[PDB]
Amino acid sequence: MVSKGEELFGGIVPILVELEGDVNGHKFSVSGEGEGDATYGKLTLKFICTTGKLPVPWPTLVTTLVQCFSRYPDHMKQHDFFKSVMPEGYVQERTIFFKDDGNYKTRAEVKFEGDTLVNRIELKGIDFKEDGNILGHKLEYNYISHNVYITADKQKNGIKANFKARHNITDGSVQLADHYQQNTPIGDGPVILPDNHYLSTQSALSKDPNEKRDHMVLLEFVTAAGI
Repeated sequence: MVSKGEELFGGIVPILVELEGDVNGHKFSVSGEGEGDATYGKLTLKFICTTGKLPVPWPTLVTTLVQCFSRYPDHMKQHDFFKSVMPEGYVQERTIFFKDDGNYKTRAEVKFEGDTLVNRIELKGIDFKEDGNILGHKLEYNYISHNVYITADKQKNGIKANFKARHNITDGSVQLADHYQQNTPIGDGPVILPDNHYLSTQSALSKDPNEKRDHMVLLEFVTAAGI
């Protein structure tokens, strides 16, 4: 049995991302486009800040800005919550705690609109230091790579995740971003609660040399593991 959910990701899927943000009263909007190929765990996206200069560093937004594109090994396909709820989708909520600084709280809906997988996000950041690493733009524009630890959340018919992102600071130090995540189904269909496992996640950040807007180009690979 391959499910409707799984079948929607058998080929290359167009992706749209729309984010509305407010961090310490700094409002901004981001739009993203590209495509995902779940067979290889592969995302290719370009994001634009449509309101001018982004007021936080681009690497702090990467995790917020579609885990339905992760590659689940065949022997782990019954543990893929993300595709099991498609096309109706899931709500994804996080709190992201920046060590010795503020926090993001995010709420997103991830679902199909026609053939296109959409991620609509609102982000609220509070308690940031004005000349801290985030509002002061002291984070390097590089890669990001860690494991995303997933566990079932039977009680809410969905899942939880936790992970630590460690952002390099321009002085050589590290800015920890401690993530707490919950995902729940939008619709009322079958409940696929996974065994404990993780997503091995990597992303390469780059710039389009022809682009004059504040922007980020992202190449991402994610593979499920641990079982």
